Amino acid sequence: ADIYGGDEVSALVLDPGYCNTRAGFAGEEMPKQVIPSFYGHVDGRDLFGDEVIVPRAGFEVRNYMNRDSMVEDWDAATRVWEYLLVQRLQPPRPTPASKNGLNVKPLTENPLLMTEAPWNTPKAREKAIEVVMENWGTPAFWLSRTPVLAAFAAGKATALVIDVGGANTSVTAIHDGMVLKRSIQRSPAAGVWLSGQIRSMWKSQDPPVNVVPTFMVENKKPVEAGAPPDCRLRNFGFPIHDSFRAFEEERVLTEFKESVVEVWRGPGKYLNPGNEDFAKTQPGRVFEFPDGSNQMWREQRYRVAEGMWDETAAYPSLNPDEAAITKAQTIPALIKAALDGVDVDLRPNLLGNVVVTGSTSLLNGFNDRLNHELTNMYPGLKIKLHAAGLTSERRFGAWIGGSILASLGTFHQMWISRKEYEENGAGIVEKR
Amino acid sequence: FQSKGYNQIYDQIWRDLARKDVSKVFRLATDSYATKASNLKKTAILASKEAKRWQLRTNKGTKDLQARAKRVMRDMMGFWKRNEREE
Amino acid sequence: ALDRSGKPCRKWTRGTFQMKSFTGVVWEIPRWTAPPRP
Amino acid sequence: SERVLAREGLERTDNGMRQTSWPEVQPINQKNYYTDYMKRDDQILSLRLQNEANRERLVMDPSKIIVIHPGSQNLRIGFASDALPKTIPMVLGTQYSQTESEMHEALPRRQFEGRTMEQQYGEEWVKKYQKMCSDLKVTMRANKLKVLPNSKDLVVNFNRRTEPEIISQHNDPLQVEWTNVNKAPEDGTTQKVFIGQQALRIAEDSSPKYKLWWPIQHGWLNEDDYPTRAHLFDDLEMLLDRALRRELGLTKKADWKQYSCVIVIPDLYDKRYVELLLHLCIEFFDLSRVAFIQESMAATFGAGYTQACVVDVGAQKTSISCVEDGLVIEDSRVNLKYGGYDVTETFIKMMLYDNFPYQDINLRRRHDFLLAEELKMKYCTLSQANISVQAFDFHLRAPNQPTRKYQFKFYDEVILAPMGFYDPSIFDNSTKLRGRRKLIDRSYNAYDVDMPDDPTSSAQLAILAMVQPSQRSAKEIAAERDAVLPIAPLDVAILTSIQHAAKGDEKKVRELVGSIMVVGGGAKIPHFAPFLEEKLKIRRPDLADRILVSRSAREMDEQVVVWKGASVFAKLSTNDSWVTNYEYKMLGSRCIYMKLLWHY
Amino acid sequence: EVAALVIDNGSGMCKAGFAGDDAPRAVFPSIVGRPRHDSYVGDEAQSKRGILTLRYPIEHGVVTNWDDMEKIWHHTFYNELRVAPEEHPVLLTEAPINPKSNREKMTQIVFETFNAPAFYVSIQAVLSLYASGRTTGIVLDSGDGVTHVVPIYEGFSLPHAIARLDMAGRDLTDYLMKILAERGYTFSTTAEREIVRDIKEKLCYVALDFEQEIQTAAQSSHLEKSYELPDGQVITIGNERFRAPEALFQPSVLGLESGGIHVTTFNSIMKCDVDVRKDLYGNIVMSGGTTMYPGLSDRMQKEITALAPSSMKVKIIAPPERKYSVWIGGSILASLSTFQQMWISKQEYDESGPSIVHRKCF
Ligand SMILES: Nc1ncnc2c1ncn2[C@@H]1O[C@H](COP(=O)(O)OP(=O)(O)OP(O)(O)=S)[C@@H](O)[C@H]1O
Ligand SMILES: Nc1ncnc2c1ncn2[C@@H]1O[C@H](COP(=O)(O)OP(=O)(O)OP(O)(O)=S)[C@@H](O)[C@H]1O
Ligand SMILES: Nc1ncnc2c1ncn2[C@@H]1O[C@H](COP(=O)(O)OP(=O)(O)OP(O)(O)=S)[C@@H](O)[C@H]1O
Ligand SMILES: [Mg+2]
Ligand SMILES: [Mg+2]
Ligand SMILES: [Mg+2]
Repeated sequence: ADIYGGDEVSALVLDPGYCNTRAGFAGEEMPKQVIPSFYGHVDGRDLFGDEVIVPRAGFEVRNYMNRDSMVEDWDAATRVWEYLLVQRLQPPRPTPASKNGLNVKPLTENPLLMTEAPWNTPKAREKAIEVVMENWGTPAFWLSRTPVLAAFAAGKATALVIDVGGANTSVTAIHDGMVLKRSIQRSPAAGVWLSGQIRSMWKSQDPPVNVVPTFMVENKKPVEAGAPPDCRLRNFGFPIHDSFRAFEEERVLTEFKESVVEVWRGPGKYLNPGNEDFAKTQPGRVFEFPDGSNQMWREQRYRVAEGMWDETAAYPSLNPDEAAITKAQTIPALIKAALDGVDVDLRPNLLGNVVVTGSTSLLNGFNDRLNHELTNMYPGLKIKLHAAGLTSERRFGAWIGGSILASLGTFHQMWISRKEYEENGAGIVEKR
Repeated sequence: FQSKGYNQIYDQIWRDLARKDVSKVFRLATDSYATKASNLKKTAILASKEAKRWQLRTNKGTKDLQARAKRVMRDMMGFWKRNEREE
Repeated sequence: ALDRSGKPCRKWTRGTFQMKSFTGVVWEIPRWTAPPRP
Repeated sequence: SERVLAREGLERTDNGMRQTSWPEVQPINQKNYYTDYMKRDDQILSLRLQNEANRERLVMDPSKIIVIHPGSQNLRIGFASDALPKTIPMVLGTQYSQTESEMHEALPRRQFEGRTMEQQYGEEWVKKYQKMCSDLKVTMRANKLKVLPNSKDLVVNFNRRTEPEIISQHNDPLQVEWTNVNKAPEDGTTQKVFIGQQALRIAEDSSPKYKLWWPIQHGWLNEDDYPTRAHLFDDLEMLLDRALRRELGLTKKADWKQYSCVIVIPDLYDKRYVELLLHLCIEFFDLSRVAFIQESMAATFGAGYTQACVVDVGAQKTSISCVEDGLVIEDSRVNLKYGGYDVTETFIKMMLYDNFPYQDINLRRRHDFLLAEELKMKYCTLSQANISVQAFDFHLRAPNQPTRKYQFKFYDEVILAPMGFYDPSIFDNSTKLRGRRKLIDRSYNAYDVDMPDDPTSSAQLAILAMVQPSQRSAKEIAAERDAVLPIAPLDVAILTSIQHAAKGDEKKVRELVGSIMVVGGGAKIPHFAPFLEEKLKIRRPDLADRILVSRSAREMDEQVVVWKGASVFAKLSTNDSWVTNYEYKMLGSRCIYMKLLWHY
Repeated sequence: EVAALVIDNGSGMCKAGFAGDDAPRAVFPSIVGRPRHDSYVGDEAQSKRGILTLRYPIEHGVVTNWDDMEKIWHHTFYNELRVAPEEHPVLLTEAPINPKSNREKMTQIVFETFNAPAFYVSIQAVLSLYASGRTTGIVLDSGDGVTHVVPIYEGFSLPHAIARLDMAGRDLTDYLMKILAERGYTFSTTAEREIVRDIKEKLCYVALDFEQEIQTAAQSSHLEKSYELPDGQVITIGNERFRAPEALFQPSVLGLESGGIHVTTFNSIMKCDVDVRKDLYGNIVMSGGTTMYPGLSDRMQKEITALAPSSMKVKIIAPPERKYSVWIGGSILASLSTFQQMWISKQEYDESGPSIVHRKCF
């Protein structure tokens, strides 16, 4: 032939999650578009992007994902994915000449690779291809599991994937690029739960600590540790919605997690007889709220993280409905329960290839604790840990795996075609 | 679809894809990213030096500026030698 | 070096490329194409 | 197996693709590199446009060049073709809730209803006035002049035992004209604002109420009196707009694009003030070109001197600089925050202490300010032989109140207020530094936003070290110096400025000391140049054979030598220092660096 | 050897000139005209507007008609710069996060329509950073059509952290016309838009405390500056002088639901890696024409200091040349000897086609 260029297939890679949704082209080291899964609603209008959430009279904040990490609202999901894949990632249309002030289907070129949670039920998978083929004129589709992509993001065929997200923590064994369905184990003890631990720990302090989000503060002056804040608040004609207020407080909690909170990495559990007493003698870490309020954090820094390793250590939920985590839902329990679901021959292979993923896994000391716990519970095996990702940036794991996968030449025989769908209607069940 | 033949092909494609292709393309991508980041960093070091260099004082610059200043001052002495002689 | 003495490049155009699934179904992806160079 | 899979139609395939589309970036070689950026003058917009202009010339009208010399009491303005500048007070009157007199404590400063005069004037000041009196007596006794022991007693007793005479409205020899603030303007503009002499002659109790704004004080932007940077910039713009309309008669603004401008700046300039002036001229006035010359350079160009030590004594600033080979000697620059205005306030305070009749005088009140300037111009003198108990009178004329005549006597207040230039602790220095960076920050490098870019000199640091002996960053060192007000005796300032100019070369000290030139209105006190030469000669007896101080040059007024020099700089053909309108629209303040005739 | 051309197209103004120069040779409006019932570009099209339909081919920084865009490049080479592209390498610029299809489409036009011997595409914000004399920072780039915030670490932008306030220079002209109509002047015509643009670029400024300038504007003879129309009649604008640019910091006043430029800058820093953020606050760089309002940097230093922690050392960099920082960064790049081994050669285009631009231009 000799008629063709370097052009082969430009695939779109889509990765929806309870906190974040990420979109981009395959063959690229990071997603172009990353937006909250929380979206604004005002006056029938839906508003997407961290930049469009701003105090207004009608403003209410919603999510199109449930805490099962699955789509709850396919209407809203279609509007969010239209925004990312069509408005942000394709060419625009021009404005009319009458409106410029001087004079007085959309995805037909790009097949779509979509990421699902490993416990995603078949009715949901059927609705994903139904929604994708009907709305967008996509040529071809693929639907893959978060753990497989995280293992390919670490450059691994066979791996044990620990995936500590927002809504869920998961453990799963991948072998020869496929999920061992008996190995899947899941837990609420993840990032959203860690925010509830922090909120609880703040309301338990001797003088209570009150979070007030940045949007409510006009101007602030620096003050000494433990002093009341020199600060002046905004006021609004309208009452602020509880959902908006909550979404804006979660930015402050995420800044507390990335900078104060530390996993106890030391010898044995944090509640062993010497450990908490020693923790109080260490230097702390300082933190400022948007109000200017300022304090040094010593041992509470450790105690908020410990609950996902030891169910005894956890603070009570401030929500009286959200039941306490059980021994079976801790990370060491999920690991033991996951490898007990696998052939004894594979265990040394899997534990030599531990792959860690999910933004909650970025806490100070997390890998050090995980390594120690694996080493003590499987003695006499070589344990080694791998980051998902090409770079020191580890917030995207599954998305980079999709990017590598959809760029392999051998993969292009896998896509479900438009024609292949039109002949069958539920091709997914048998093609994955 | 529901047969040992189909299952064998699907599994054999994924085994080769996972073991051979994913391992090669991850090494190529990680090296490629390190080259891209290195290329860009060193370029930005050159371009940022150029943007500032017009400010650096030099032997040539100072002598040319002493020469500009001395010509203007000799033209002011000329000006008076005409007007103070013609008035 | 740079150019010979101007002289045009070969034209590229959005064509279509037939490609095949492992289950034998054939589908078309848009792709850049050029006429064969002598 | 295989043929049963093929019979079912199942077959694994390359699709003719490469192993991967993932991009393989080659490493750039960065060794042995060179650059082509701004290597040739044709690549620099400023210099290209100058070369184009020089060609267009070879292959300008003085009446089209405005010459501006702003100041803290007086603005001097004219066309370069003019023999002399138009001079007006650099002040602006606008409508406001309050007058300048209502907002602040009276001047000179007195602790009213204090226990005693020693508190009312302040004990340190009273001790210093008594020291200066005793030193003057010893000095003029050594010179064998007359000193009657009761000289101060005659003055104090007469002033204490004397009262004013009210004069009938028509029997007054000079009926005052106050500015009619109600009158519609006729200068192609509508806002009822007044500039210069018209603003000073607004009655304190006009029907709409006016405040006077002085946008420059102590020789820098008067940030203290303004609430915002926007208000200060809007007023220096408004003052110069009205000066072009009202002093130069340039009534049609659309025609201003055909004029160029020469601006005189201080030798220790603030880069923010230079960049404000260039922005006024090119963005608000739309002039064709602007050029800058430093006060000391312009002074020598007025004279026709190749090499000189220039002392410029003004209302609110005194500056010393040496100049040589077309450049101000960058290390020699000294800049002291006193002038002839201090002499007015010190004279009024010394006389008030000596029971001067009009105890209610307040130099924040416009008629009292004009009276104090007039008194100071008549009587203050550094010729010691003129001194005896002297008797005189003045007319207090005040709005909507009948003219009062005061007889008064004085003895030595007339010499001791000037002699403050050799002990400047007698001047009220207490508030001069208030507001110094309140609205407008220090100049920092365009790129390296931590490093201060305002000029410095060895001599001005040597002066600050006399006031206050002075790892810290460049901002900490700068902020530490900004806290010290530069005050030194004028004889010490001159000899330190010259010592830094010569860098220890005795032969350049001898040349510069024989070349001292005095200018500015504060120097216009009688016998000032002879007095300064005597003071230098007793401080350096080794140089007494060669110290030579001169007032003005080529028979000009001390107040216009600098403007005459600026107007010659406009005219002479070798001056390529012009920043054109278009350069500035492209590159802003950056073109100053390209075009000025010193390292900006 | 000959210099590359550097071309910086924009929703408002095209800039063009030779690599190694410190400023463009040519600047003209990105306007094309066709007969209502031959074609014209820039101020010739503005002049003849009575018989033309006038269009902007670039919208919010993205090319939206390639027919009109090709006329603008044709004008730039043959009428503005007076050079044949066949002799010179060409550096073009592109808006942050613009579509991959458009990078291919411009790559085709330089090789197939102009026969450029060699070519490159570069991200505007990164050029502006090189001009500002640093390798790491965050660029607020605000022009006629769009305002972007772009984090950059050691010469590499961070596209997931790029935020885009969809409001800039034109929106403030339309707002200034609306509030001058509320003061009783008449403004609703294209000639009148060019008048009001000239008012905005002279009389407008950014208040350091907006509620206190509203409080004090009630009486000030200093505030009420005035302006003479081409007709010779005179208009006088007061609180409108600082109300117009306040729409950058409070887009609510302009009737759109978004964070202002100070909040969007804070948000972009807070999408980056924690170890990077100190270096972003210490290097906030301002670029583009809409950043030229007096007092803007001083308000940015105050506004970002209110959001940021008390431990952070916020610095705003706004150099004098900042309306042309994108062009200047282009000129510097395209004048490095290293550029010869960074461009797409027309041999690579012959073998690889339009998609070569993704392999070679980052
Ligand atoms: N650097 C950080 N350190 C610790 N926690 C972080 C950090 N950055 C973000 N988080 C938390 O990470 C959680 C989100 O993690 P993600 O990996 O984005 O979750 P996600 O992928 O949307 O969640 P799922 O589980 O896939 S539905 C939130 O609860 C954040 O508060
Ligand atoms: N005949 C005179 N006798 C005594 N003092 C005089 C005389 N004429 C003017 N002055 C004083 O000169 C001072 C004004 O000097 P100028 O040089 O005009 O000041 P200025 O330039 O506004 O001050 P700078 O240089 O900007 S600080 C005033 O304080 C006057 O009182
Ligand atoms: N001095 C100034 N003060 C205020 N606004 C100005 C000034 N100069 C130009 N502008 C405005 O800046 C805008 C043009 O800015 P540019 O950055 O050149 O536009 P551009 O490059 O076309 O814009 P984009 O962002 O690239 S679409 C117009 O709205 C002008 O009115
Ligand atoms: Mg996740
Ligand atoms: Mg003066
Ligand atoms: Mg632009």
